[PDB]
Amino acid sequence: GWTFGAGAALQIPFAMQMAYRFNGIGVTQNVLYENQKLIANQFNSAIGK
Amino acid sequence: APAICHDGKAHFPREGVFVSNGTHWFVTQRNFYEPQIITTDNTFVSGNCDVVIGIVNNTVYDPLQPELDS
Ligand SMILES: *[C@@H]1O[C@H](CO)[C@@H](O)[C@H](O)[C@H]1NC(C)=O
Repeated sequence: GWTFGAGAALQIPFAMQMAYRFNGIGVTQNVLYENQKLIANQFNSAIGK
Repeated sequence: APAICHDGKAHFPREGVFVSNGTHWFVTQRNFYEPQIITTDNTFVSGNCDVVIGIVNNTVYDPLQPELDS
């Protein structure tokens, strides 16, 4: 995520990274955890598109 | 970890992330380390535990619990 752009890089689990984006657009973070599988399937299919 | 079970229901931190030093579990803001005691009024509930991945076991302390007997 943004830490390296800030400066010295910091590792973070990827799902945690996705959580804070949804925090950034106002949606509560529980949605990501409850529908991770659908989100992943859509992302891969979009790569196919 | 992403979340902690208390009793059937799940809990999520209002801001920051959950951290552990091996001894116990705490919550902190992401830009400056300053651990805090996990309380009721730092998290909120949504859904059930079976949905989420990576959840762990602990107990949430209620500040009102030791004083409700008064
Ligand atoms: C993290 O990856 C390892 C390797 O597969 C896995 O064993 C572990 O279960 C994963 N973490 C969680 C919380 O499942």
